[PDB]
Amino acid sequence: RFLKVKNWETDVVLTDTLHLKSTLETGCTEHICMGSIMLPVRTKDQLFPLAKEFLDQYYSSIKRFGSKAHMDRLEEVNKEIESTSTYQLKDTELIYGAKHAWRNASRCVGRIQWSKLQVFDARDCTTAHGMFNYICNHVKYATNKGNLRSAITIFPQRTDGKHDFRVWNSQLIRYAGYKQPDGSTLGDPANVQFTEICIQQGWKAPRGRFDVLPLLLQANGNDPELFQIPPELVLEVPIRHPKFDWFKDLGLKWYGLPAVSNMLLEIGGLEFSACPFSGWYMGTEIGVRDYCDNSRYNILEEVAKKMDLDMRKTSSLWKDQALVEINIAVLYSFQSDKVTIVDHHSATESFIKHMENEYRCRGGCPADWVWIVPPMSGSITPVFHQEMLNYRLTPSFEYQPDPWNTHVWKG
Amino acid sequence: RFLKVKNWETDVVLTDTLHLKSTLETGCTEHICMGSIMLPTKDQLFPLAKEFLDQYYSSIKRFGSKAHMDRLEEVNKEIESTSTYQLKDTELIYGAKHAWRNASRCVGRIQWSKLQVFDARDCTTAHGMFNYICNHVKYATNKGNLRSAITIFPQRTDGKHDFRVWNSQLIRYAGYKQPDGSTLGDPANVQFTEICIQQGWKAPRGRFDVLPLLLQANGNDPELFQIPPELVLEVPIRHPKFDWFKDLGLKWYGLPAVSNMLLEIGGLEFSACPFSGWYMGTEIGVRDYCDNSRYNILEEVAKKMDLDMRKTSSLWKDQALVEINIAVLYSFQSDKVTIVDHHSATESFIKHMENEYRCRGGCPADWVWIVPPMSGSITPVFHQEMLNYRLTPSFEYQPDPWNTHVW
Ligand code: HEM
Ligand code: HEM
Ligand SMILES: Nc1cccc(CCc2cccc(OCc3ccc4ccc(N)nc4c3)c2)n1
Ligand SMILES: Nc1cccc(CCc2cccc(OCc3ccc4ccc(N)nc4c3)c2)n1
Ligand SMILES: C[C@H](O)[C@H](O)[C@H]1CNc2nc(N)[nH]c(=O)c2N1
Ligand SMILES: C[C@H](O)[C@H](O)[C@H]1CNc2nc(N)[nH]c(=O)c2N1
Ligand SMILES: [Zn+2]
Repeated sequence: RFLKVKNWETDVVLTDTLHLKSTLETGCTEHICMGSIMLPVRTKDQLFPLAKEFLDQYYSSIKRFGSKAHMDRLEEVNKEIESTSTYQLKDTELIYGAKHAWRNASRCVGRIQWSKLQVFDARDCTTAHGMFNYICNHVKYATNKGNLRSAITIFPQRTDGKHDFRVWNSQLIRYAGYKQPDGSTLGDPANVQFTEICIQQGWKAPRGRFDVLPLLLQANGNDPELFQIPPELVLEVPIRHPKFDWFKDLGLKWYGLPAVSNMLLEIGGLEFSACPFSGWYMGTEIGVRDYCDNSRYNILEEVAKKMDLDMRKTSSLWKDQALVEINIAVLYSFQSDKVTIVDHHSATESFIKHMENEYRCRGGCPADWVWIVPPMSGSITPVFHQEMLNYRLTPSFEYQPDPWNTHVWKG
Repeated sequence: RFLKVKNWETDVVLTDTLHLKSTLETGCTEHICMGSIMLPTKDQLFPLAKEFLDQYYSSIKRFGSKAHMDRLEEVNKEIESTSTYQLKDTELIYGAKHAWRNASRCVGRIQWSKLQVFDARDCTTAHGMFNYICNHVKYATNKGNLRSAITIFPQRTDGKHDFRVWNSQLIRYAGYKQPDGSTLGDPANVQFTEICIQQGWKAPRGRFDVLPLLLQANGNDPELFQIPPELVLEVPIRHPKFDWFKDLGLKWYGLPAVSNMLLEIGGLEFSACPFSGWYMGTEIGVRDYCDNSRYNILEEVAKKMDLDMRKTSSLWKDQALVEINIAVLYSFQSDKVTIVDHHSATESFIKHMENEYRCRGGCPADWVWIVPPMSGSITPVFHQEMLNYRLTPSFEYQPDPWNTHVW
C-alpha cells in the first residue's frame, strides 16, 4: 500500500511507504480522529521481538542485514534476554537508537538536524551525584558558549521498574513559579507544581521571577536529590526589542538551552526513563508560548499597554501586534548575544526540505501537523499547506507519568 | 469509548458520547492519522432515511409516536415505489441546519440554528436558479447586516440530471494568467475564469472582476449569468493608520457563499446548495491576501511599511500580516458590514463546544481547521482538544463539474 500527501501551495505530491513499518497505534480509528489529543516492567515475552526488529533495523542501516555479525548479535541478544530477562545495547546501537528516536519524533519541527545528535552514554551512572555530573557536562557541551549543539545523555535503562533513573525536572533549565497567597503567580506558572516539590525537598527559593530551578535527580529508584546547576553553566539572554527601548525595562530574560528531561527513550524494547536531550530554541517557543500564553508569563497585556494599543476591542488585534513584537524581541536578543535560535519561518522551510528528503530516501516522514505548524503566523509558513501523515515508528520518545505520582518513597 | 477532551489552558474536561453515533469514516486508522489530509440504491437509501427521521422525531420529542411511525412507513412506501423520496419542508430545514451543526471544520457553528433555508426544489432551469441565487444573495447581504442562508436545489436523481453551481463561491474575483508570467486577479480562480471565458464570458481582465455565475440545471450545459452589481456588496480596504494602504487598490466582497458542496440529508443528495454566512477576518487577510498561491501582497505591503525584508527573523511577514488583517476588520466594520475577528469567533466556538457537549453530548471538530491561520496559540481553540468524526446530515465535497459533465 502506497499513500500520497499533497502540498496544496506547490502541488508537490509525495508517496509514503514508510507507514507500513508502523506497529504502534495512533489513537485514531476509522470512526474518530484523535489528531488533536495531547496524549491519546516489560517481560521477556514481548522483549525479543522488539529487540529483533530494532536489530534488523540497525543492521539494515549499516548495510549488514543478514550478515554473520547480524545473526551473531541476534543470538547474543536472544540468550541474554532469556538468561538475564533484558539485554544491553552496544554503543553503536544506542547512538543509532537515539538519533532515530529523534528522527521519528513526528511532533518535532527540528528534525533536519537528527543525524547530528551528540550521544552521551551515561549507562554506567549509579547515583544522583553521578547524574548531576553527567547533566552538568551535557549542559556545558550543549551550550558551547552560545553556539548550541544537539545532545542527549542516556542514563541506565529500566529493569524491574522499581529502580528507575528519572530527572524530575521537565527541562534541565526552567524558571521557578510561585503561587502567592493572593492568587497571583511569581515566576513561571508552568512550574508552580515542580517548584513546590523542590521547596518541600529542601530547596531554598530566591522567590524571584526568573530563578533557575534546582535539578531533582533520581538514581536507581532512590528518593530524588537536589542539585543547583552552577550558574556559570546556565546561559541566559536578556530580552530587549530592537526599536522599543522600554522593552528591556520589562525585566524579561530567558535561558538559551532547551533541554527536555521528562521523556522516555524506547530502543529495541528497552526503556530509558532518564534521557535528557537538548537542541536550540525556535523563537516562538519563548515568544509565543512561554511569554504570551494566558497560563504562562502572559506579558501580552503589559506589552500592549506600553505599545499604547487599542486594547478595548479584540478586533483591534492588539494581541497579535504585541505577539509579533515580543517575538521580534526574542529573536533579536538571542542573535545579538550570539546564542543559537531559529525563527519559525526558517525552521518550517527546513522541515519541508527535510520531509521531502525523507520521503525520497526513507519512504516517508511521520509528522504531526497540529504540532509542526508554528503557534503564530501558521499559514504563511510552508508547513501549513503541507499534508502530513502521522504514525508511530520505533525507536521513539514517549511520554511517561510524572515521577512524583508513581515514586515509592524510601524516606 | 466514552471520550474526554481536555482544554489545557483552562483544565476544563468535557466527555464526548456523541461520537458513538458516528456513521461515516474519517480516513484514519489505528496505524495512521490522516487529520491533516484535505480529503481522506433502494437498499442503501431506506436505512439512511430511517436514521435521519429517527433523529428528527427525537429532536421534536415525538420519537416512537404515531406521527413518527406513520412518517417512517410513508417514506418506506415511497422508496419501495419511487426508488427515492421527498423531504417534508420541516425535515429539509432540520436537515440543513444539522449539516452545518455537524460541519466539524466550521468555527462558526454557534449560529447553526439561525439558518435561513430557501427551498428551491421547485426549480427547473438555470434562469430559475439565477433568480433563486440573486434572492439568496440579496437576502443574505441585507445591506451589510449579513444573515446566514442556504438555498437548496432539486436533489440528485440519477446523476445525469444534477443541479450544480459551477462557481466555488457565488461571489469570487477573476484570475488571469499574464503573458509575462505571473497572474492578475485571484490565482485560485484562474482555471474557472478560463472556463467562463471558454464558455462566452467577456472578462474585463481586471484585478477584482466579479466572476459570472455558471449555472447547471437538470444536467444541461451550464449557463452564464452576471450577478447584478447592486447585489454584490464590496468593501474597499483601508488601514486605520497607514493612509498609503488605500493605494494598494484592495477591496473584498462582503458575502462568503460556498456553492460547490454537496448537502446530504437522510441519504438524499443535494448537489446544488449554495450557502453563506459572514467572513472571519483572517479568511480574507491571512488566506486571500497573503497566501503565496493567492493575492500574495505581503512583499508589497512590507515594502510600504519600510520593514527589514532582508532576513526572515525580523518577522516582517508577521508584522505586515497583522496590519493587513487589522485593515480588513477596520474596513468591514467602518462600512458596517458583518465580520468577526479570529479572537471573537474562536471564543464563540469554545462557548458553542461547551453548549454542544452539554445539550447534545459532544461536538465534532477538526482542530486543523478550527485554529485560525494566524496567532493560533493566543486563541482559545489552540489549547482545546477536539474529537473529529463524521455525523450526518453533512456537507461533503463533490467532484468539480467540468471533470464530470457530459457535454
Ligand atoms: C535542534 C533544534 C530543535 C528544534 C528547533 C526543535 C523544535 C521543536 C519544537 C518547537 C517542538 C514543539 C514542542 C512544543 O512546542 O512544546 C518539538 C517537539 C519535539 N522535539 Fe524537537 N527540536 C529540536 C531538537 C530536538 C532534539 C535534539 C530532540 C531529541 C533528541 C527533539 C525531540 C523532540 C520531541 C520528542 C518532540 C515531541 C514533543 C512532545 O511530544 O511534547 N528535538 N521540537
Ligand atoms: C455565519 C458565520 C460563519 C463563519 C464565521 C464561518 C467560518 C468558517 C471558516 C473560517 C471555515 C474554514 C474554511 C477555510 O478556511 O477555507 C469554515 C468552514 C466550513 N463552514 Fe463555516 N462559517 C460560517 C457559516 C457557515 C454556514 C452558514 C455554513 C453552512 C450552512 C457553513 C459551513 C461550513 C463548512 C461545511 C465548512 C467546511 C469547509 C470545508 O470542508 O472545506 N459555515 N467556516
Ligand atoms: N527547540 C527545542 C528543542 C528541544 C526541546 C524543546 C522544547 C520543546 C519540547 C520538545 C520535546 C519535548 C517537550 O516536552 C515533553 C513533555 C512536556 C511536558 C510534560 C508534562 C508531563 C508529562 N508527563 N510529560 C511531559 C512531556 C518539549 N525545544
Ligand atoms: N465565514 C465563512 C462563512 C461561509 C463560508 C466561508 C468560506 C469558507 C468555506 C466554507 C465551506 C466550504 C468552503 O470550500 C469548499 C470547497 C472549496 C474548494 C473545493 C475545491 C474542489 C472541490 N471538489 N471542492 C471544494 C470545496 C469554504 N466562510
Ligand atoms: C495541509 C492542510 O490540510 C491544509 O493546509 C489545510 C490546513 N488547515 C486549514 N484550515 C482552514 N481553516 N482552511 C484551510 O483551507 C486549511 N487548509
Ligand atoms: C489541544 C492541542 O492538541 C494542544 O494544545 C497542542 C496543540 N499543538 C501544539 N503544538 C506545539 N508545537 N506545542 C504544543 O504544546 C501544542 N499543543
Ligand atoms: Zn486521526
